[PDB]
Amino acid sequence: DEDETTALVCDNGSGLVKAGFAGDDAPRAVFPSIVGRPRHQGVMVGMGQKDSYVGDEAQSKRGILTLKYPIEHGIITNWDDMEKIWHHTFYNELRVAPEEHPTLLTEAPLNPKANREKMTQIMFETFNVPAMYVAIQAVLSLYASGRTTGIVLDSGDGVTHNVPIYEGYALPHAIMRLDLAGRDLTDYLMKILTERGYSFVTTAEREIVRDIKEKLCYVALDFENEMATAASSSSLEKSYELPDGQVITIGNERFRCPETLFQPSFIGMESAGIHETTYNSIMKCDIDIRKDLYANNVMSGGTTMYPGIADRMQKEITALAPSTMKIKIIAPPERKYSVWIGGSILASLSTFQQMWITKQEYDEAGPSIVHRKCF
Amino acid sequence: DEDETTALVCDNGSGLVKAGFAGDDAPRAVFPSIVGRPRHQGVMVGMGQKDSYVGDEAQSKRGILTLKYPIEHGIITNWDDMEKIWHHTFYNELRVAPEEHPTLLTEAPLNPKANREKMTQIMFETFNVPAMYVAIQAVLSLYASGRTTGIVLDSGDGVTHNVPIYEGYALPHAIMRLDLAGRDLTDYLMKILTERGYSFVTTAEREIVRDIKEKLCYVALDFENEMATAASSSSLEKSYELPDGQVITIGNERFRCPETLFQPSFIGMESAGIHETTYNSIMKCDIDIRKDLYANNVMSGGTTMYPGIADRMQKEITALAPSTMKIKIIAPPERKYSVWIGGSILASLSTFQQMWITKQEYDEAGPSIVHRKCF
Amino acid sequence: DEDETTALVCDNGSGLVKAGFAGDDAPRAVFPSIVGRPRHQGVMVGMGQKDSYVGDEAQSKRGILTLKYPIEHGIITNWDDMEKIWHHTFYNELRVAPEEHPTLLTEAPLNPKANREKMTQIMFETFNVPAMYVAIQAVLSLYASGRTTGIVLDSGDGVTHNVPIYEGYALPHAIMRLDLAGRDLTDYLMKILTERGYSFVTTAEREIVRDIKEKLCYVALDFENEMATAASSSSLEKSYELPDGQVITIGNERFRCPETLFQPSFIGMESAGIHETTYNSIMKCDIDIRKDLYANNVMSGGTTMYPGIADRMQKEITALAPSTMKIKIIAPPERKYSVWIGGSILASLSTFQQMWITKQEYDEAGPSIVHRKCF
Amino acid sequence: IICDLIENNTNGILAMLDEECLRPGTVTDETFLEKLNQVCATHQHFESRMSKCSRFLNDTTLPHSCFRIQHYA
Ligand SMILES: Nc1ncnc2c1ncn2[C@@H]1O[C@H](COP(=O)(O)OP(=O)(O)O)[C@@H](O)[C@H]1O
Ligand SMILES: Nc1ncnc2c1ncn2[C@@H]1O[C@H](COP(=O)(O)OP(=O)(O)O)[C@@H](O)[C@H]1O
Ligand SMILES: Nc1ncnc2c1ncn2[C@@H]1O[C@H](COP(=O)(O)OP(=O)(O)O)[C@@H](O)[C@H]1O
Ligand SMILES: [Mg+2]
Ligand SMILES: [Mg+2]
Ligand SMILES: [Mg+2]
Repeated sequence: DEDETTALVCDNGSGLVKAGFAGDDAPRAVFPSIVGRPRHQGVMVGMGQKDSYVGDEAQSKRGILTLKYPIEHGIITNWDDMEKIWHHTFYNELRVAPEEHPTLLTEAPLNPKANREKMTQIMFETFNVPAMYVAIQAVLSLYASGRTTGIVLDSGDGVTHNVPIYEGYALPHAIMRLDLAGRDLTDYLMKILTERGYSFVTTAEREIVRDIKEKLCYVALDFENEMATAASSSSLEKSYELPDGQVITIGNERFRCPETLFQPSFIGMESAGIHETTYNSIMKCDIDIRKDLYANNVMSGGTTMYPGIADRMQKEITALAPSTMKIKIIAPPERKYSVWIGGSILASLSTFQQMWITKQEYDEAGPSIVHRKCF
Repeated sequence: DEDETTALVCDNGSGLVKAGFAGDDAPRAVFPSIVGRPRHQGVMVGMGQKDSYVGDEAQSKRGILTLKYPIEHGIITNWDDMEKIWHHTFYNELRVAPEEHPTLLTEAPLNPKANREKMTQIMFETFNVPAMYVAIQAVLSLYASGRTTGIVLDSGDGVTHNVPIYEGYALPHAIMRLDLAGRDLTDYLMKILTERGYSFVTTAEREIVRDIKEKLCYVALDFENEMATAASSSSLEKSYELPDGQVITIGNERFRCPETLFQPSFIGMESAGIHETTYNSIMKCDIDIRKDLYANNVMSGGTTMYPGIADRMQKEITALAPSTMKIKIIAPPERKYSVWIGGSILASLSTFQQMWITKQEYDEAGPSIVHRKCF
Repeated sequence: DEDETTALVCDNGSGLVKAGFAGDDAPRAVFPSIVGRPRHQGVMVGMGQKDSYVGDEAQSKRGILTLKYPIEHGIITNWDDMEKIWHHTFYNELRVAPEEHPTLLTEAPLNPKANREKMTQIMFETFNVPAMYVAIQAVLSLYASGRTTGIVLDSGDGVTHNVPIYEGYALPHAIMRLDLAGRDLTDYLMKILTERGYSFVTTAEREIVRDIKEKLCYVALDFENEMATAASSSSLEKSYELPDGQVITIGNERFRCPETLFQPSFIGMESAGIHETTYNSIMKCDIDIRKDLYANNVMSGGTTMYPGIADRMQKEITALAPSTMKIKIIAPPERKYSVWIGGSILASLSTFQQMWITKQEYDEAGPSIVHRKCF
Repeated sequence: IICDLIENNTNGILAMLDEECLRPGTVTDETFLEKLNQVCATHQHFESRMSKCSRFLNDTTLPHSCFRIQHYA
């Protein structure tokens, strides 16, 4: 429980549930958003086997489970599994009663309507929270950024999206949503590791490839110069010990894995890339905003924890932007939590406390109340 | 506030509010007469966003505002917005109490009656000034001109008008009013910049085009010789860096923009032009006045700050006037403020102090008191 | 080829190339202005794959292409791609030699100068036409309207524009250009279909959303009454079968998609709307013209093929116009081709045959010859 | 009434200054005084010159960059 009735912030973005109380600088519960179910028979009698394992426990027991992410591309697809994720979030990891704490859910912009409606329905009807508020995730990243002016991208596990904001005013006609993120980079890394000779196809082995992506991948500045550098010798080739076995040795896959985030034609996705959707999100704004966006380009979320993504980002945008502009890629080491941290700052505001969606008016109006009071 | 109860002069002509105290050589407050209102949602909580921004602050925040001039062609059209302009004029820019200072408002000749009546109503009823006086703007330009004999044009942002005066006596049958001024030249410059390839349609981009007009435009002496000169080569072509972006390069638009002021058929306005309304304003006077008008042709207001407008003016009028006349175009560098400066000189006169319209007689007679005591 | 040397009319406005011979009541070639290029590897050997597919063939093969409109907002942006569009127009669809037929190109008013200059350069230098003539598109809509007096809007795929004409005389100071048209309505429909739950982001899926816009959208008369009507029940909700798959079911998006054309704040464009730019285009004319404009308000082009746009148009303009005026919205079922049809009528005039811009004088003067002889 | 004006968690002056120390962006003293001019205007005992409901606007004895609180003294 909690000594106070301080509001909860539950960032459940697409692939890593992180949650805690308001006023904290870091979430108290960080666990992957997986639901593992056993696919083999239980032969030992009276052990204490469960029906489904949730989160970090499913990450431990993954050798005898199948792992299902209940949320994909920022869209919740298994509502009973996501109910297990939230039940594990409040009752097991936080160990708190949700009937006493307001909750601040995060979504992605340009999401389905039934996502936020049914998420509101499960928050009020199943868990009985006193008040809730669903907010756009990159706006919250700009809260923890300490700025009221800037264009933001977060790049979670399922969705990257640019939200440009000038002087506190949202520019919703210029919000870009690109469904290319860390889970797609994990699948592409599974493909190119299959190219080298290491066949990972199991969902547990998919988590192994995710760990390879987190530990060994980095963003190149010039993809052909690093590509010919890896083609020259074994200078950048790095080895990784697999869980419970042998050692693999990966080469150019270190930078071919996140280059898909800049060149989405690698995974076959016709789009402009993360730098060009950032630049197009700047150019779809009004003109006298634009330099303040270039000086406050905020890259403060998830997947963008690669080494050298800020230099590549400033190189590509500075190549796209006109001269005599100051392009500043704000990329703090507070990333991968700053969408949550700005959730804590937004929940800790005094004037925000009228903007909560409570009971009684949800109970007056129904699940469309978010489309009244959320952005 | 002010150490004295010295009278205020508030020249609010059509597009640039400039105001100050009497006895000053220059106005203490110069800001554009705009009211900007936000057209986008406020997504940052607790920032300090306002309902409407006035003047220079609206000029700064113009990327997320819409800009509305409350006064057009010298006629006030939004009285609540103009009340915001005056409230910002006395209380924010000057930081003074209007209940202790007489005010000297300026209008254009041949104006609507409800303009000066309702302006009198807002001065006495809303702001509670002790005394006011509304005066014709070009007469005030002849005060700062240092002459009691001359024909005056000012060319503000909404109205140009000739007032011929001989030996202190107004000639009101010969007052010309032409509704062609700097805002129309801004719109025509938006059209011909659209002709070159630069599309400005936003009100903020309209202010950008106004800055292009102020910084790069000039009046040609022979429009066909400068026209064929620009058609010959790139000699007069000048480049301008846009706010927050790229560099444009404009050519003949430098002199096609103010030539509309001499040839009003460019914007489709059937009239004689500024030189021919000046000459017709001279010829509608009595005959033994006329040479003293030609020797004291005063061009001492707003829009006429173009380079080479005095040479074009003396060329056209000298072409229209008969020979053996001395045509002298009085065009000081004290322009764009001389209508205010003569407001200060008129307010600083000792014998003028009976001509103020005070309380008690406004309170006796009502808002028609200006039509008793103003010209 | 053709039995005669009858002049060609090639209306290539912004998003749908339609062309034919003069004297016809309908264009012989109608195809979308797209250039599709393959983004995947050709794995079948000796099939007959091309480098780029143009128009209707690119509309068929769009599942393995990327689609690029070479002209956007009435401005040609890819001249080599537009050269493919014209080459496909004369040689593939019409199957004719352009060296024997005069051509009548259409542009939008207030266009870039290098558009008509370089379009003239490609017509004479690449295709070697004997004579050409570039004309303003809404003027041509007034030719097929059968009137010499009226204000016209066409609303193509990239630009809507009002041209008021009285007794055959153009009023070019009152021409309105608004860059809000069917491609912007397609993008906004992609956004609000993303709101419902259907994610279209591919350029082929953009063409699917364009087909949804053409088949299911209509203009509401009162947006709040139809909005609350769709909020009341499922009365106006209509379903659409996607290409090669499932059935979607769209509701209020049917009238929120074209309401952006009346309220441009939906796509974030600060403007007055199509009814208020029509009314302002009327009010910027001379006074004794205005009723003849109201009785001959012509709405005879592209995007305005929505159901109920004439009733909404007459409602809004009749609300804006003073009483005792006869507001008549001329909206024939000959729309979407009447800009071409008046191209045929203008090319079929006898006295027009001196107004063609031929060789030898283009060859005397260069590409500025249109700025001599076109409007 | 006075204590509430400072104590209140949603419009009290300590809650507004706690918010101003928390809320992102340009945080000056001027923006805090403008926030107090926004969220304490319709209070009886708050007194500032640039308040929106001000009957102390023409009170020349109130300098800008200052405000008054109607304490019992
Ligand atoms: N160190 C890292 N480097 C690369 N990728 C990472 C790293 N850490 C996280 N990721 C990826 O980012 C995803 C989580 O993103 P996050 O922003 O936490 O999303 P959420 O909105 O669910 O809070 C992870 O699932 C993983 O794919
Ligand atoms: N240096 C300049 N060159 C050309 N035009 C100018 C210049 N400065 C100002 N202007 C035009 O003149 C207008 C200012 O006129 P002004 O006399 O100040 O108006 P008002 O009658 O409101 O005082 C501006 O709107 C601008 O368009
Ligand atoms: N029946 C319809 N309903 C709604 N929109 C339509 C309809 N038919 C065409 N449109 C829109 O109009 C556009 C075609 O306009 P058109 O005037 O042919 O363009 P262009 O100016 O390139 O010739 C299409 O892109 C489509 O979006
Ligand atoms: Mg998250
Ligand atoms: Mg003036
Ligand atoms: Mg066309």
